[PDB]
Amino acid sequence: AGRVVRITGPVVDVEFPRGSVPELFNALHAEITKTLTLEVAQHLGDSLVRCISMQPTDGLVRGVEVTDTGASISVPVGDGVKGHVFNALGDCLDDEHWSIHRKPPAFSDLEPMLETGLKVVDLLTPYVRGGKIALFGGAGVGKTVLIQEMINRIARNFGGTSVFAGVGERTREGNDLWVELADANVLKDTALVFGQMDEPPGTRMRVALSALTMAEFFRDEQGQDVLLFIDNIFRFTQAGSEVSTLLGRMPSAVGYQPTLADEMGELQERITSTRGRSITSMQAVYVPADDYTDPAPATTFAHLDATTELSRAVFSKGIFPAVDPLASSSTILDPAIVGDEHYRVAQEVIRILQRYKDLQDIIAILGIDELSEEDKQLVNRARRIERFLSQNMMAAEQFTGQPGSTVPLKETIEAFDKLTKGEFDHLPEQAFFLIGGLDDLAKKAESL
Amino acid sequence: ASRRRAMKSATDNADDLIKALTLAANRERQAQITQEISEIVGGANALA
Amino acid sequence: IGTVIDAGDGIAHVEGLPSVMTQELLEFPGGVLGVALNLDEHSVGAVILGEFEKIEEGQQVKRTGEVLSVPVGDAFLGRVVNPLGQPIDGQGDIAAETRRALELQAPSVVQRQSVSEPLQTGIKAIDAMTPIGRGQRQLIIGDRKTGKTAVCVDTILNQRVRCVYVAIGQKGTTIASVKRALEEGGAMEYTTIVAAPASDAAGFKWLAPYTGSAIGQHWMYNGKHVLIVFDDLSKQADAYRAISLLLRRPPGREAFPGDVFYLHSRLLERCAKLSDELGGGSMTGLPIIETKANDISAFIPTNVISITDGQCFLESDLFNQGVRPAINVGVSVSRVGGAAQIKAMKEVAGSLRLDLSQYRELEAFAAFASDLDAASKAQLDRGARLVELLKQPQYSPLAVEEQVVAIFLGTQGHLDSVPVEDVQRFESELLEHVKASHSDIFDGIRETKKLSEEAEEKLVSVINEFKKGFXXXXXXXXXXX
Amino acid sequence: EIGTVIDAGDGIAHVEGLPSVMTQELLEFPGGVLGVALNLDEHSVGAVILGEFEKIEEGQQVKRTGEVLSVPVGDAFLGRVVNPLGQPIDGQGDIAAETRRALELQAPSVVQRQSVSEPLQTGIKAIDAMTPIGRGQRQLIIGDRKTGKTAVCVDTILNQRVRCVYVAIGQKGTTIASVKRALEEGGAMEYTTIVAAPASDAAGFKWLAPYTGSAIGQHWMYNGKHVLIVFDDLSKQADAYRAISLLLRRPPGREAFPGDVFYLHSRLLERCAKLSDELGGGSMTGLPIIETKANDISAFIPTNVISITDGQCFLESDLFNQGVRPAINVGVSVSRVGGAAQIKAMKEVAGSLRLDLSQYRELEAFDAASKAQLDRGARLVELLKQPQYSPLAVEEQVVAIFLGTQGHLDSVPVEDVQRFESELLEHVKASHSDIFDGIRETKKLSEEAEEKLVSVINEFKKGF
Ligand SMILES: Nc1ncnc2c1ncn2[C@@H]1O[C@H](COP(=O)(O)OP(=O)(O)O)[C@@H](O)[C@H]1O
Ligand SMILES: Nc1ncnc2c1ncn2[C@@H]1O[C@H](COP(=O)(O)OP(=O)(O)O)[C@@H](O)[C@H]1O
Ligand SMILES: [Mg+2]
Ligand SMILES: [Mg+2]
Repeated sequence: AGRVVRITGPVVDVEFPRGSVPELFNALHAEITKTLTLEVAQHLGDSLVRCISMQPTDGLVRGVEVTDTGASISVPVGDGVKGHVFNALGDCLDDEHWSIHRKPPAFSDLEPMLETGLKVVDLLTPYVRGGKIALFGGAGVGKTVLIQEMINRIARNFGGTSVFAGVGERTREGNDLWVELADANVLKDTALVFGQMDEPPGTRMRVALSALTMAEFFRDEQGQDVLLFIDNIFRFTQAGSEVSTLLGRMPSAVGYQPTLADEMGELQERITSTRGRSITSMQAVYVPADDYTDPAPATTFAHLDATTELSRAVFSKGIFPAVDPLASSSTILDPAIVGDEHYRVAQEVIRILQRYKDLQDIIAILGIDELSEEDKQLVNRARRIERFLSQNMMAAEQFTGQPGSTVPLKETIEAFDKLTKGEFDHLPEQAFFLIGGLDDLAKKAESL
Repeated sequence: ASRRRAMKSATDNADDLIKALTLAANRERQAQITQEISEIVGGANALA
Repeated sequence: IGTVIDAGDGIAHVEGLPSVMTQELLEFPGGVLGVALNLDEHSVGAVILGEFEKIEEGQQVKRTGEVLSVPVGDAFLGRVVNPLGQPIDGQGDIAAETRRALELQAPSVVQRQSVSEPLQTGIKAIDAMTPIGRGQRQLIIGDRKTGKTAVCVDTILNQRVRCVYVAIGQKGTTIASVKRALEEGGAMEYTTIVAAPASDAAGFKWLAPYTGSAIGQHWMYNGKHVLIVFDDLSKQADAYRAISLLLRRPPGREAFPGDVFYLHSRLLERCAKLSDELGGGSMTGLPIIETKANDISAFIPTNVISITDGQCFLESDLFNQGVRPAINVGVSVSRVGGAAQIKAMKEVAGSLRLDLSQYRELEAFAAFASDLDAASKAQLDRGARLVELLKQPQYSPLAVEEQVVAIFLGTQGHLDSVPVEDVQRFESELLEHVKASHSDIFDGIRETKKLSEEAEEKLVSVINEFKKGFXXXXXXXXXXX
Repeated sequence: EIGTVIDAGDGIAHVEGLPSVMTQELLEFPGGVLGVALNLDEHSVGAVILGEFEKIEEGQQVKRTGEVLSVPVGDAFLGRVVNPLGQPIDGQGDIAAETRRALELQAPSVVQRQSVSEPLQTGIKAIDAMTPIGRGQRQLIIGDRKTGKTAVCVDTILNQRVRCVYVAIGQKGTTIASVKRALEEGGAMEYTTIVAAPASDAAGFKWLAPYTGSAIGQHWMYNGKHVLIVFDDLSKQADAYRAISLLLRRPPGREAFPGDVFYLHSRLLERCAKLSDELGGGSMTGLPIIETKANDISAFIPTNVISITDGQCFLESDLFNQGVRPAINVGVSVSRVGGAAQIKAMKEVAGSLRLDLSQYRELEAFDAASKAQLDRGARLVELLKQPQYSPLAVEEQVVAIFLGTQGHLDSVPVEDVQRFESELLEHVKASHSDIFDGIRETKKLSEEAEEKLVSVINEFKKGF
């Protein structure tokens, strides 16, 4: 047992008897005049322990008893976590417990393509097993619809579960997500962790660890490819800066914490593929001042494999998913990892779409007439390629009407091969709209 | 035909100019923040 | 009992008070109040909520045994009060037994419902493009003299929903002029005015938003709808910065404390739309932030932007150029969107945003007249006229049925024949005509919340007839071709 | 002697006792975690922790080792993966080596050096030709993320099949594993030591990682053997030192860095040198890396390292995306040693190669004479392009450059230059091995060999 000495915002100093001082990052409970969870930070001296509060420190008094758990903040793990809602501390918000803090595996021991089923992703921006994907999109474009899809597909096909982490989320959006998952009936194969903007910086710091720890057990023990959805990862780094200042650390470049790369490094490295199985992290990343040179987004980009840029222009056309094929990229798109054929087709598709985009300005004024015979055909193919990239989503039954379709890698490669060569020049533009396999193209072609 | 060429290059040059200034702006933006804070924290450490 | 050791700059260190609570109300011996923030090893750092001129070393301070609380009720409606809840207007005392704590936890994840109830500001630009729902948080951000307060006042006038205008770091004469504006419109009767002016200490400015929120929460939990306005959080942030620096808390970015984001977070989150189980009341927020040289990238703006559910960025260049309100369409967003719009507005202003996005892209070409094709020329002529409809005079909120008709006119291309400069007068005279003669069309939109095929054909005939009557101000007149 | 911890936090620890403790002495906490005594105060000892400090508390007992910061060295480290301290992470037994070296050691003096006149072949056409690297030289590899900085270093190590020392600082584990895997495939791991201080590790490890890798290399250097060290990268090691300094409450300067951030990189890189004949005549080549932000060479940390190193190889994003891989900007990139670090064969053929391509890029931006230069230049670019993990021998490079420069590819289309190069080398490898053998031995192209090549090319063109 200890006694509270000093309180200054979310920082609390506690006295303990000489040689019974709690270890660092250990959870300490204290009764409010509710139970407040404090986490140890520094050893001031004379058996004084400076701690960071995980909830508001309003109602505390000097001399109040503080109990030592003798371990870091524990959170629930297993199949019971699925279809539930938790906080950073690991308490049920819908009315074994392992520590959140742990080092990642050694790099020598870590094993050195994640088939989604979507044509646009697999071809142009293929995801990685144990890799880090970034979901760029405007306001109300199609982030949640896509995350629900990735849950649905990998849960159904591969059988692996998912874990969502609302790191400084809007509480309103959390309520919207809950109902969205409830209607789709994908709550059962999804775990939810929430540490919204309302809570102090202490929560937003550790909330990411709690959700990650749960995912790590699904990875290690169950032996399955688990999904980790983080929104937003920047807010962890932001929270890191907030606590850093109050702890009394001198700020670094652009007023960030000096241990920015370290804090991020410890989190991101845990999100990795082991020999047994992998964890695929679909992260959202804020870019302050639209400045990619800013330390926060600059450091994050080092950890990441893939990017998916959703554009409003493609959304306005009615192309779902509205992935920007040019802007979006993936590191693993090389002839070594994925073979020469895939690389050849992928780049050739990009070439056609790029030239189409260049001619938009000329077509806007003059039109198709002024273009050459070759360009006329390229524009025709480009438009058909744009519409073929559209696909039915399993999650989007309420939206579209028709059920979703999953397209293997071999089907994807062969399809775009035939399109580039110009074997489907006779078919209409409507035939390519919202279809999976090549059989469904030909079937819809006859009806029209 | 000559205007097309002339104004095309001008537009390409403008694109390049924007990129150079935008970097210079962000350089200054980050620097000004870093510089102000160091002076503020410097004064704080002076007392205690 | 405790004794003051140090005093100055609205701060006081107190000896004693061994079992004092955090954020507890203390009373100095002159009757001035204080707040125990920092409970140190051998002292208690207290911020003074009042004049500290007769607070000295040796003076005796006592405990109240209460965390900050403020009275609430229907009595506050049409009254002007300070953070503590004392009336300044001078219209008797506030008869209300019910009280609420300033610091209260916001509704949980389960204790909320999705926002699907429009809160009509009465401003065409906002309602159409960036709609605000009941329980939503919409930031109003921009430079000085861009029309931030004007939008909030016009919103309050259009509710003629309980209103709570919180003034932080404002000059007295401004708050008086705002009160005068509400009296003229006749919107003061359902409006509470919390005021923490510049003369007041930092403590008042720091508290001002929390007090205004607490007043609104009383209605929220009872199952009634509220609108709160913070004018502005920029000054409240500056006030907290002052307090923290005086208490010797370590500064961060822009000399602000670590929990400057946390300050705004707890405040804004309390604004929400409750579940059906808890009545189903709401509490809409309109926070304000004062940018410097249109710097959105700044620390405090970015903090509030990341909290709120969309932003309405006002620009100086647009305001001066004649676009009033000066809402930048591209940057401004509504996170709720169509959910906080009636079906009538959703249909007409569905592809208004798309047309104007194309217009701004084209705009460059407009100067070079008749050097383009036909399609682009029509878009420019259409776009230019749409801008004139979005323009709106100060202190003139329009009803939702009047807005839908005005937008329907422009979007369908009924103003294409009329000159651009005469669009504003055409709109005004048209609404007057429909108000008088064709009230059934307005009534239909009010009830059904949609524009019927009958109403469409009715409007077309009404427009055509009016065009013939309408005398064009500039040059000759033109009806149709 | 024994001491007790008074204060602890943020990877720093104040210790009571240890009265006769040395400066920069290795201390051992009671959990087995190590530390370094930096600040010896009046009534305390400021120590930086080289490990996790989660189970380091007030009252815990710390002991002296009686040794100033030092790491074991030898032949045992070859084909092993170790941390800064020198503990194996790969899990392939312990490191049997009695010989040790201090981390902080003075670099060779002015008199204890010899001018660099020994080529270190990277096996990359662009580098070897334009910006050559000699034994003892320091060549900076600088550019944005995903420009191919690491790739160049790995290809260099593969081409040595000279002892290699790949130092990884602030790297993800999976990357270091993939680098190790690449060395195993090529079969270059046997003569390669891998020092690894990944992102998870504390700032201390990142700060130390380069100094440990340098110390390992110095053992070979002083014995009169040649070494190549690779820092990947110093940008993160700088950031690590910034963190430490700010935690210790040292006053920040430009870009929130301490005053001795330049001094940090200076002592490290200078230790890389070419010793005199009196001291064996061993070498220790350096390939430091810096990560620029939006191709900002003007930034503080880049400018610091640029001013230290003996030339730079600036990689560009625009060039990389456009297809030029490696994406070395010819105009900006330089070699300070130059022709001295080139064999006579390469010196002759690639004497005015960098100048011609500098003129090409100028002309590209915008006659008969100018048209020919553009057609020539465009084809030269295709030769400079090189696939990943494919180092070419020096004799193969000189022939490929000789082909382009003299204008043997002018008749052939630009797109078919890459295949022409591959098939040509296969022909010469099979039939005319004597030409390659001549260049290997003599290190020069004879007038006979020139006329031989011309006839071989002409005959092949007909067949092609
Ligand atoms: N839509 C409008 N049309 C015409 N004038 C306006 C409009 N909105 C505001 N104004 C005028 O411009 C001024 C803007 O100042 P103010 O409301 O103080 O902006 P801020 O609150 O952002 O400083 C007001 O005094 C008002 O008279
Ligand atoms: N010579 C080359 N040719 C083609 N691609 C290359 C070459 N060198 C590197 N790359 C590509 O660049 C990517 C990143 O290389 P890397 O050396 O890790 O860059 P960085 O060091 O900037 O991260 C790899 O995925 C690889 O495919
Ligand atoms: Mg105002
Ligand atoms: Mg690299």
